[PDB]
Amino acid sequence: DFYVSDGSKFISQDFYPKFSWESTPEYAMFGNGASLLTPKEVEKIAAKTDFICIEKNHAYRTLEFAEIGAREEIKNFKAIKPEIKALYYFNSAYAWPFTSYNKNFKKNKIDDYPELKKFILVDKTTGELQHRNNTLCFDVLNPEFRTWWVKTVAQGVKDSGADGVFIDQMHGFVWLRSSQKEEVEKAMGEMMANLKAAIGTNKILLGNNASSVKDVFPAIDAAMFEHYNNKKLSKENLLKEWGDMLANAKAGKMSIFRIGVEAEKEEASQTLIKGSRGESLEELSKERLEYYQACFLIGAQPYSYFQYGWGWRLDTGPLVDYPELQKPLGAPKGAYKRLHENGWEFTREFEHASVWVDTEKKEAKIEWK
Repeated sequence: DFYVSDGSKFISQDFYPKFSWESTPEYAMFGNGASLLTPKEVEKIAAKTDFICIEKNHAYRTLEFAEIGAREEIKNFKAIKPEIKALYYFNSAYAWPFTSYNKNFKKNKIDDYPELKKFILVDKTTGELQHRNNTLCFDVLNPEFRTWWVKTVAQGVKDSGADGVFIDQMHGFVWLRSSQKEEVEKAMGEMMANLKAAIGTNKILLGNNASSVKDVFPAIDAAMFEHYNNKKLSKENLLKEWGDMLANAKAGKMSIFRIGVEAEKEEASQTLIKGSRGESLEELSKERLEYYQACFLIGAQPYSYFQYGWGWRLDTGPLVDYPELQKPLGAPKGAYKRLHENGWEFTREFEHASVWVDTEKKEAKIEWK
């Protein structure tokens, strides 16, 4: 059903990804800086999802540039599953130097490209470029950067053949110029609208954490809830996000409800390193799947999708067998119910499942029919 949880109907556009309530709708987003996906790995992802996104550095160590890695996976996935949608990635804020477009944003090259260096925020006290681990910061207030950036994102979508682009970061480093908050907010909304215009009319623009970003919302076809800290996972914020998923639905937009269990900062993953940390995170994702699956299902709308794992890499979720995500679900039988008044237990029913979740005590049961 295209029915929204308030009885209104969803009106998809022709260029949206495939959607069905047959099992839990899934979005996969991943990269491996080391290499491209093997034959069998493309098959595993493709049988899991009709809607995927290639990450910021994919295969750039072996194909030189991340948009080439993207291009390889668009080709590979479209070959086996023609109806799949594959999104490119680009950050509006951090000048990650993994594409050809951003290759000069490093300490060794940037002084050789003064025209690109003027796009970056400078520390006023030292006169040095601001950075985070030597990754530089775009300045959305600079109109010349915004023009470059839109043209640059369009280039990467066109070269990779992707069906759209995931745009990461909405904040424009407002904390570095908080007196100019309203200007930054407006400038980022203007960037995103100009990008939507420059992109082909069949391209999906996904704004990360943009569902409530007032100036960016009108530009995007899709938004992600990234759940990157415990505040985003709080019982109060989840309640709000189910409301935001409804509003996204009513506006004709797609929602990605993303959970990575590394954001829990659980105690089991305390002082662990390398593969031992990955083993613990995998085992936590398995133990937590029913809870987080239930959290998505309480707010799920048409053209909303679930992404699960413990990171952003090929090896942190996309290749993991979560059999509950393959169980028959069916169309929701209306909107979730708040069990109580003031309590944090919520239920909802689907054709082939019953869902209960307690977002205070962090418990769930999905009864499969």
